[PDB]
Amino acid sequence: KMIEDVVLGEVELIEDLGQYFIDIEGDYEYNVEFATLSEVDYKVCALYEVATSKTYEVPYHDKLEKEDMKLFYDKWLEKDQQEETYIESVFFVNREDAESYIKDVLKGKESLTEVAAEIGYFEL
Repeated sequence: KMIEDVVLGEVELIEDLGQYFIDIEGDYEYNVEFATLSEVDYKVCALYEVATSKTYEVPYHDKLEKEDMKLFYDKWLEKDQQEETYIESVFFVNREDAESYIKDVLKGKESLTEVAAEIGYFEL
């Protein structure tokens, strides 16, 4: 298996490299599963973190339409900032492996619109 045990160091800096959306559920209130890619600088080396989270009961209270997705994004972020949504992390020595993990294992997309389209809220 490809996963090993590591004991991490003292974090100097964390840089968010992007958010990737994995799933959208619901028809009135929405759940949004997502992953965050970060570069974590320790005293002596850096690792890439892929952190999976899930936000529940985003009170968007409207049918999803492609032209409205910034509205949906804002509502999601507003809900996500209110409560603890972190689930788990996998760390990577190199960034290409972390992005491959997001893309082909988690099936994360770079936007909510892409996920909503593949689920079937609308076509793209």
